[PDB]
Amino acid sequence: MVSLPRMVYPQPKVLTPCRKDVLVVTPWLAPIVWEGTFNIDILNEQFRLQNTTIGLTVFAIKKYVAFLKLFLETAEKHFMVGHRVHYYVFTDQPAAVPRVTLGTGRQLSVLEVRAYKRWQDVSRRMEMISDFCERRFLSEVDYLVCVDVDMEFRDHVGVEILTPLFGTLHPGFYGSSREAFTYERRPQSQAYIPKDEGDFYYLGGFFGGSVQEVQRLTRACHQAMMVDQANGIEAVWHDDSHLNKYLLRHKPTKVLSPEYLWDQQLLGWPAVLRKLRFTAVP
Repeated sequence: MVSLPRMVYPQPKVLTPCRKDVLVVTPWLAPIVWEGTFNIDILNEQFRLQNTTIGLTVFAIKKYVAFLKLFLETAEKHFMVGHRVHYYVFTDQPAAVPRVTLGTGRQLSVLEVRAYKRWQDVSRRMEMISDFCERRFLSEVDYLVCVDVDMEFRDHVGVEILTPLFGTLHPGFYGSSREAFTYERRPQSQAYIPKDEGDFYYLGGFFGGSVQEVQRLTRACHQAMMVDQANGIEAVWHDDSHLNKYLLRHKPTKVLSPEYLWDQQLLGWPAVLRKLRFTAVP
């Protein structure tokens, strides 16, 4: 890691917090990323000096192919602009992937997959990431970001998210007590979390990390789903139950605020959200 250049920016103020209305660091000292916590100029330099490549994965099966055009057009405007980006679009319909114009240093790969009926079959989602694609991802990108396709970017989503392992706060539960979280509560499931455990409720629509960490996570969740299946049990919220168990026991190195996964139709635009970056599409 070579030196940063001279840069002129406002001095950070030790006795003035950036945000006093929200928690900006976890008890395991991982930053919680809200608008006003970061200087993007500094972070962009740090990441550009490493020639960072970010992989973005989306599964668009059956009718979900319809969401690709807005998803990708808005990612071009808002997602890691200035950095190398590789989109990985997993789909049962290669021909229905729209031809979207990409900025320089950005590429898109279409990966054909079979469509499956049962939700357990559906989740090569945890499979696909680690198995057919593991070597390719290690060769092609530095970080992997895994998102839902029925979304659009509306504001900056950049290198402030990048870290070995990140999850995103469920926008419906960020103010909730742990008792209210919809974790898997049956002890017979591998995703089980009791009422007196839990940091946050993470939503599986936006997670990521280094390739290695994302692979570990996906390998672990896949194995846990397989064990539940053999025991005749399905976790209450499927992928997200297992994701929450994983991130309980392997703390993320950054947590993203609900700015990064929002639904404006369901939740409005509260004062605590200064920006709505990645949102559900009505």
